[PDB]
Amino acid sequence: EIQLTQSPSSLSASLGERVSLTCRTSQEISGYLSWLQQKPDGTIKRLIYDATKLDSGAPKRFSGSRSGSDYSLTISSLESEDFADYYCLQYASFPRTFGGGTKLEIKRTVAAPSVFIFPPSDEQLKSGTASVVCLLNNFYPREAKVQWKVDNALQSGNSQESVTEQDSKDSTYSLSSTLTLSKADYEKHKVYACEVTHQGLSSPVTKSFNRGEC
Amino acid sequence: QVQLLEPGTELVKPGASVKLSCRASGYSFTSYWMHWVKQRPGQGLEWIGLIDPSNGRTNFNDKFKSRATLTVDTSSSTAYMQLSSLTSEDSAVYYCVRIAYWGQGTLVTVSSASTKGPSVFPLAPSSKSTSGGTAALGCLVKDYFPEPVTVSWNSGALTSGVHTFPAVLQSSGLYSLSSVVTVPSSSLGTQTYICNVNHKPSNTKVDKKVEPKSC
Repeated sequence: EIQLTQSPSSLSASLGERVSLTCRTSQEISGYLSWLQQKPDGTIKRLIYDATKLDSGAPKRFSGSRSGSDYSLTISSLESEDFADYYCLQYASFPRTFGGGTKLEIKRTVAAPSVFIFPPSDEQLKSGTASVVCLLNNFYPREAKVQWKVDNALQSGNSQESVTEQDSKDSTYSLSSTLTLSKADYEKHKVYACEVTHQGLSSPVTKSFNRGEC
Repeated sequence: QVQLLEPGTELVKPGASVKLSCRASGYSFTSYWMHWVKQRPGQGLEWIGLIDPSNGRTNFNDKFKSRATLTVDTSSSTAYMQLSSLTSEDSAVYYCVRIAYWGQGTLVTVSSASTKGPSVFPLAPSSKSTSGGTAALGCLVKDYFPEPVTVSWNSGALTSGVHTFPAVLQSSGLYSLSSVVTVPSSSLGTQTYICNVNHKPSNTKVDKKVEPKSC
């Protein structure tokens, strides 16, 4: 299959900034490449086709160009509507193939997360399961490492995390990590801690609570 | 002018099949190839194949050839994609696409899971919350299926500082979501916080007052 290598996969930029996405083809595709935009709401729109032709419904700040096997999409001056996902699509050969995509997010200054930890409710414990929640609030950038330690033993594979979209007003993220344990296991342990590392934190932040206490 | 209409969402069990429809309007149906593209949640786009409505000739991506049937009903300008022997890897937004226009997509969720209302548990401000004058509290909406669940606070009276996280699929096949809000720690004695949880798919309505506990 004809591979499309799209780079970068992720990009943080500010309004007014100029940005270029690129897709490299394994084999000659003769300009048969389109650039697609997928808004946050999921809808997909074609911006450029035949590598350089601007789609009628697309703003002029977008343009395509190709250098040999490199096809690029450039946004002259980023506006708020441009923060989205972008995919290049080739239609030179079959099967049709897409680049891996580029997620464009708003760049802002780093902001350490506010971390909160939540013991399981006695209400939940009555059901045989225990969920411990570690909350990372209003941070930037998105990258954050959360580890669960139960009586200082690193927990693995028993937690799941969720991250909200970048906030519309402050451009921050919030992350939730949930550690699930059987009621039995939960009661076999005392210290529950959630250790957070993030670029805005000069050192790991650990929030904990004791079961054999408050 | 060009319209590509697809169904909303579909829940199917493993091993079952799904027959997605894509109704086109605004142009000559048979004059254009219809493509079907798959997109797993938070994943990239994957081309499944195309069908030439004019003759019925289809062209597939080897990964789907053995399980996907692409048919067309030119009388109703509808292309269909039947995907057989579904497994959880087939849970995705499936789009029908023709040169330049993308359908809004249909979210197909494959799960052996049954309908179930959420258990709503309070995420209480204990001491391990309060970040000075800021406490965090919330509700853990656990073990419900299928998505979605709406959570509001104090009947829409509280919008600021609220973060309702995308749901995660637990290994049990049931979802779980959390809604949290950051509030002045000093308001905990003069203000009541209630998360209003509504899982319309099982019509389970729940109001949980999230009360501070400090032993």
